[PDB]
Amino acid sequence: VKVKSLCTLQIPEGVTVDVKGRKVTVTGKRGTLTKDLTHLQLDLRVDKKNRTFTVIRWFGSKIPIACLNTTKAHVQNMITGVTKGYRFKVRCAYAHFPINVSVDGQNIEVRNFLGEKRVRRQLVPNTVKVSQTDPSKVKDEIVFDGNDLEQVSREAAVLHQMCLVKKKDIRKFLDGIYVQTKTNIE
RNA sequence: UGUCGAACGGCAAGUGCCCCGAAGCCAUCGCACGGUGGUUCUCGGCUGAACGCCUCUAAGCCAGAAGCCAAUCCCAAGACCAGAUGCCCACU
Ligand SMILES: [K+]
Ligand SMILES: [K+]
Ligand SMILES: [Mg+2]
Ligand SMILES: [Mg+2]
Ligand SMILES: [Mg+2]
Ligand SMILES: [Mg+2]
Ligand SMILES: [Mg+2]
Ligand SMILES: [Mg+2]
Ligand SMILES: [Mg+2]
Ligand code: NA
Repeated sequence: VKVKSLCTLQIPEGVTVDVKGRKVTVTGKRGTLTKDLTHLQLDLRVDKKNRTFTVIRWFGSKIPIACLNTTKAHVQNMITGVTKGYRFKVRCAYAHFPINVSVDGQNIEVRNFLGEKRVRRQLVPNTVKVSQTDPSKVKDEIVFDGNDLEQVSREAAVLHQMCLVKKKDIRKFLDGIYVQTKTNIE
């Protein structure tokens, strides 16, 4: 067992990170995020004067140590979520039947996927903003916006997995909704 | 057919026999009704290290089968209900 293993992260000026009982609260501009990490059993420290976040595993083998970088990635993702945000742009790809997508409030409706009469409905949580790009700029583009990377990516994946092609050769029937670009709001 | 003399009324033939026949029982041979949510499988994914890259997995999440569990349905306190009540009596 390695006696001490640690990971370090620089904290920007406009964000504050608070740690208490393995519960991380990252609060910059544009909002605040909270991550429950009570399942990890690590030692989390924040030096506010030096703007550093440190996670330490004491007497760890490979399995406990591998969670150090995972915690660092999660805290980093929260930081860029509260500073710049997350924006996912997904595209509707079709061969013959156009994919008609309607976005009203927090509800997405997909019709005419491969000519099916069934309507595919999805309810986006209020923490993720959904919008449709005007067709003149980009054709068949849905944009998901939020501060939580996991919430934003889950919403895009949920939409993508709704329009799966069944009982067909997927190498030839490439119709679906795929996320094209992943960027930041600011 | 026999029989009380005939007619009437019947009666015998272990319901004489034939037709129709209510009530009741009864036929997918007739008619009525047969519903709601979760936990997971397999699998597909998200985030993501180990291993600066990568990766559904290692810690975390999402979606998810006629399986499984509960609701609904049937019996139901030896499941000993200090559940709620109506009248007496007992205690007071
Ligand atoms: K006879
Ligand atoms: K008859
Ligand atoms: Mg076929
Ligand atoms: Mg007779
Ligand atoms: Mg005689
Ligand atoms: Mg019957
Ligand atoms: Mg999986
Ligand atoms: Mg099931
Ligand atoms: Mg009872
Ligand atoms: Na990945």
